[PDB]
Amino acid sequence: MEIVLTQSPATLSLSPGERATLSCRASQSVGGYLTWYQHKPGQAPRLLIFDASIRATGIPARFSGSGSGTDFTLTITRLEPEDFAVYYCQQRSMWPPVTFGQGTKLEIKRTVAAPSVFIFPPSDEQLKSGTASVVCLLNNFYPREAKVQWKVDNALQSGNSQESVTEQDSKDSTYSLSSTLTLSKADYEKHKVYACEVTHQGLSSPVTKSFNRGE
Amino acid sequence: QVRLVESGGGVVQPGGSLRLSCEGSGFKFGDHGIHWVRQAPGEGLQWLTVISSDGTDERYTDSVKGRFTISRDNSKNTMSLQMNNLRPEDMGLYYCARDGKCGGGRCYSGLLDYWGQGTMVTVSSASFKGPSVFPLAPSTAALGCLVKDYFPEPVTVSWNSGALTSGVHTFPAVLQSSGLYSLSSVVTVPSSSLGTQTYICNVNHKPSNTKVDKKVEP
Amino acid sequence: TIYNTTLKY
Repeated sequence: MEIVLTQSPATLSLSPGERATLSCRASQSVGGYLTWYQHKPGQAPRLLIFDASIRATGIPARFSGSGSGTDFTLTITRLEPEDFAVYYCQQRSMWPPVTFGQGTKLEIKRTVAAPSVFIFPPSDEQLKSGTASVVCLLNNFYPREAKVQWKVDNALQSGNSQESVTEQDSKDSTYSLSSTLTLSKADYEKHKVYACEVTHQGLSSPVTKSFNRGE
Repeated sequence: QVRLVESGGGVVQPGGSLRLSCEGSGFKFGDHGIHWVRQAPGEGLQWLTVISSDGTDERYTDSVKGRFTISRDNSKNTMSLQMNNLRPEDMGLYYCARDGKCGGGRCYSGLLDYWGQGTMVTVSSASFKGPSVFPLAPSTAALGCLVKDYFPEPVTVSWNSGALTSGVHTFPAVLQSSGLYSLSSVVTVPSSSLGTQTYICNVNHKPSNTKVDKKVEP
Repeated sequence: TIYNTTLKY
């Protein structure tokens, strides 16, 4: 009908020098018409392996493709930093539509590093506009999974904040996170204690950074 | 030297329209069919359409037939894509991709041997707006600029006109309920120097022709 | 270099 491709795992976290093993499952035989692409952020996707097992031009030997029918494997033996990207499988056996896998992300495994946490209050300059933004910053941590809980006069906030995470650091392999809680000026001036509570593997217990409005 | 370049992306409103182009070079354009593949923000890749080498055959995915029409002009190393009735579903980054040379007859290989970088299609109901830049005041210390309420992407941030690069983290923007973007750029510096050393974030929102320079202090 | 055909018209 259209071949659904399934990739596993969704995220793969390894260390440079290790062997990576990636899989792509078709819903129905694609025979040997299976291609693998490498994709880096904001770079053009690149052909690696075609027909399940053929190395394209320029592609180094550490990249290996194997499989037949419905189960396929992409192997990379001595992982280097530039092999950390997103890998997609693709099928050309039964088309249209050409179909792709959802992608497997290969990420750098690093030792656990706990975040530095900072809280920033809204600027007066922002207050005159009738809105208040409070920022909580999480610097240089690993792993990526982090949790930020906003607390205003001990009331847990939900749905009034947004989060963004950085791409894995090219030198450090760590992540950083910015979280913004926004409130009306009126609500902000009506409350007193503002808190950012952080949970992470590298911390024995949750870190809370807070300020009291006025001060 | 084999290159493919996309153009024509921009911002439109839902129901709006667009014409995209892909430009090949380094090869006999007419020897290969060309594909379009799209990537929606935070999503994987999806195939959209292809046109044949000769320009006689075209295929489209279910989702866009009736809306998009692909064509080419081999005389000019060029193909285009007319996008009508743009939805939110269509938002994303669009790559033109070469169909690998099927030896042949009237063929398509289905193999995408060369891809371009992509051109961006944004679908929104929001109006262009320059950002409001707020200080994230130091209180080693961290400080920053909150770049808020702009449309659209992107915004470029630098510190001290580019002389300050170390310990700088400029975060991906978040799309607010309003339809506007908001982002954070921070830097870690020494407590000693807060007294003297000026730290200014320089913001350039090119789509709105808006430039802000913000000095951040305790 | 030239790939196998998978679709025709």
